[PDB]
Amino acid sequence: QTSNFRVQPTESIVRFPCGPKKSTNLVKNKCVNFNFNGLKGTGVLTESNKKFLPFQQFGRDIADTTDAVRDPQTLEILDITPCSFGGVSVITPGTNTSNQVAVLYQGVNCTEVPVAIHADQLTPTWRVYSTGSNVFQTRAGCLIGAEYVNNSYECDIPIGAGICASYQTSQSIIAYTMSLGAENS
Amino acid sequence: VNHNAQALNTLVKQLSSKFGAISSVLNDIFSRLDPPEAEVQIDRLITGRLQSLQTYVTQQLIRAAEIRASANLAATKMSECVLGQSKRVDFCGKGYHLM
Amino acid sequence: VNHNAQALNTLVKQLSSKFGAISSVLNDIFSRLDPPEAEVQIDRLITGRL
Amino acid sequence: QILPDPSKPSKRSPIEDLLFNKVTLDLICA
Amino acid sequence: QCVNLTTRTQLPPAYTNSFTRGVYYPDKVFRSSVLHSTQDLFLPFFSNVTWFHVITKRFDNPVLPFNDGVYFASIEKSNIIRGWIFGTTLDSKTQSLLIVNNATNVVIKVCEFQFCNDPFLDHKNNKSWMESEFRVYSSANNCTFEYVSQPFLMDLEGKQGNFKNLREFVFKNIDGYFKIYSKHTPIIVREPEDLPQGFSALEPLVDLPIGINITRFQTLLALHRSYLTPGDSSSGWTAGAAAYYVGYLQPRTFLLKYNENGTITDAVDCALDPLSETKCTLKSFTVEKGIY
Ligand SMILES: *[C@@H]1O[C@H](CO)[C@@H](O)[C@H](O)[C@H]1NC(C)=O
Ligand SMILES: *[C@@H]1O[C@H](CO)[C@@H](O)[C@H](O)[C@H]1NC(C)=O
Ligand SMILES: *[C@@H]1O[C@H](CO)[C@@H](O)[C@H](O)[C@H]1NC(C)=O
Ligand SMILES: *[C@@H]1O[C@H](CO)[C@@H](O)[C@H](O)[C@H]1NC(C)=O
Repeated sequence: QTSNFRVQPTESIVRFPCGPKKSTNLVKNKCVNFNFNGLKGTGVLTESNKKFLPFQQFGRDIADTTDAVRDPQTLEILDITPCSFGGVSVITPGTNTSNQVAVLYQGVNCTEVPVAIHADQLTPTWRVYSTGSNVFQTRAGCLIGAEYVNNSYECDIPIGAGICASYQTSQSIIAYTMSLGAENS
Repeated sequence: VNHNAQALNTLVKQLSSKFGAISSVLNDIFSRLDPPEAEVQIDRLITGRLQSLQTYVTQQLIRAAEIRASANLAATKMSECVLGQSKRVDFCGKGYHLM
Repeated sequence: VNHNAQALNTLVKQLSSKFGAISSVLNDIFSRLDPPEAEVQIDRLITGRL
Repeated sequence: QILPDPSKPSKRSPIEDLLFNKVTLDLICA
Repeated sequence: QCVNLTTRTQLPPAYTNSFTRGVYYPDKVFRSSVLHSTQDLFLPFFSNVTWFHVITKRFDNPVLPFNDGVYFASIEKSNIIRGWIFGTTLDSKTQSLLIVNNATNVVIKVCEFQFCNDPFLDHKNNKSWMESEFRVYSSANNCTFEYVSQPFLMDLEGKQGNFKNLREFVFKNIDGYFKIYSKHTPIIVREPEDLPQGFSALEPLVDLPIGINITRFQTLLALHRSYLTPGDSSSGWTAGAAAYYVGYLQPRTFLLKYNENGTITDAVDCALDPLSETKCTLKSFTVEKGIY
């Protein structure tokens, strides 16, 4: 494990209810920074259908975290889903044998992988064409750098949810659905 | 399932505790004050959240030992009651064990 | 019986420990000080007993 | 009642179906 | 200037019971299908709630103290209960607050008014029962705050029929800051004794930063007079059947059941009886068999 996957805000919206000195815009479906009347945070401002009891301005989940905010002048109910949070997991065959790796992102669709790792100088510049091919979507995230086959072998390196991976055959990393044993009657 | 969901809900509900500091929001600590005197408040919050994480992990280790004792018993019962016939009294049910 | 009684005597003799605070009797902190600068020793005692 | 039932898409026995329905597993997103 | 009103009838107070009433929203927050524990100032469940009635002539205008917030309610048909005064001295020596909810404007005034000691609500009513005189105060020396909110509209007719309105009002003072919560609802005609069993939540309406010291309050009526009402401004009046209910708020913990729409539909008082206290410490609305 190397917990790295943090997607980043593209822009900021400091929308105010047709008032104090300014209002910016409303944005949907993308990873943004929001400050609705002093509510600084990072999220995805997708719309919703929650009846919101007109004096109320905030919404909370089970764990008292800010969930749905009304539009302050358009008066429409918008969810907060903070775009963040994966884990990078690294599949290697051992460095004495090869130096090529495969990378698992633990909980995402990787229609939306390619944006960012960002801490100090770790950076998008690996990623901008290393998405490419060899992208396989599992139920344990999605896996980059390994090629799916229809054979069924013994488990060598356990990815998860019934998927294992190995290194063989112009050698490469393969990923397969693991086999339980020899068939018998 | 109830113990696992209960421990996770306890761990996420302990993020709103101040532990004696003035706030539970980090930007309100970095606004409204100055950093050499906010430094002791964020050390108070970091030490409180670290003790919350450590006391989560300790009960997870104790419960994992309990589940491991139960799983070793289930592996013994599968080897001895399912894959064979047992002579041990009340190990595979009440009465003389058939299968 | 010995380990249970010994753990309970350890728990009741840990109520005499200052844990870096100015006293171990609570009214001594709540008298003779202003409560904004008495709150810190109360937080030290509540943490250390906890 | 213990052998697998080939009609259902999850090839489980009827007893395993009742054991799966009686254990009930959003707070997950929070 | 006013003439002091006389022929008042003194009665012992008739009491009743508050049948799970007076639960508001403490916060500005939508919550969905959760159970939240709020420690605030409420009317306790099954509390000992006062009753006054107005038809000599059954004059109920007491000077009531305002200790820590007041539940006020009225089951009513033709808008007789219209106003409130608040304060300590009420005689142009200290700042006094005034709310008047008439058919024209919701008027809030904070000033050193020289109130009449039992104020005139004269209402020289012909076939249109219109207010012709307003002698509640007389003067204003040096004072700041006045405010008018959005009114809602009343008939101002002398109805003697059936009650259908149930007005509910909550008055609070937090950090020099006056909160008015409300619920106005239609009520069925029933036996005219008390408020029935039921539950409803109370959305906030009027929030105001006055910052004065409030000790007592007193209700401003709207008396109606007619050709069956002979007499002067202090003795001769017949109002018709009206009633109001005064309950007092206490620092209590409640357990609130928010619905999927954000309206709380059920509450649990936490120090009433041990079954509800078990429901508090389990954070549930049903309790499985056992010992806790
Ligand atoms: C992942 O992508 C697929 C393809 O569009 C979609 O059906 C699914 O809902 C997505 N899941 C999440 C959690 O985004
Ligand atoms: C091998 O797997 C791919 C993707 O899972 C599938 O499209 C293809 O048809 C499979 N080949 C055979 C021979 O089944
Ligand atoms: C309210 O309190 C008084 C105490 O003087 C008591 O007589 C009365 O019965 C109480 N009301 C109810 C409904 O119990
Ligand atoms: C709110 O209540 C109404 C009527 O009961 C109904 O539409 C639904 O149950 C609730 N939610 C929404 C979003 O309308």
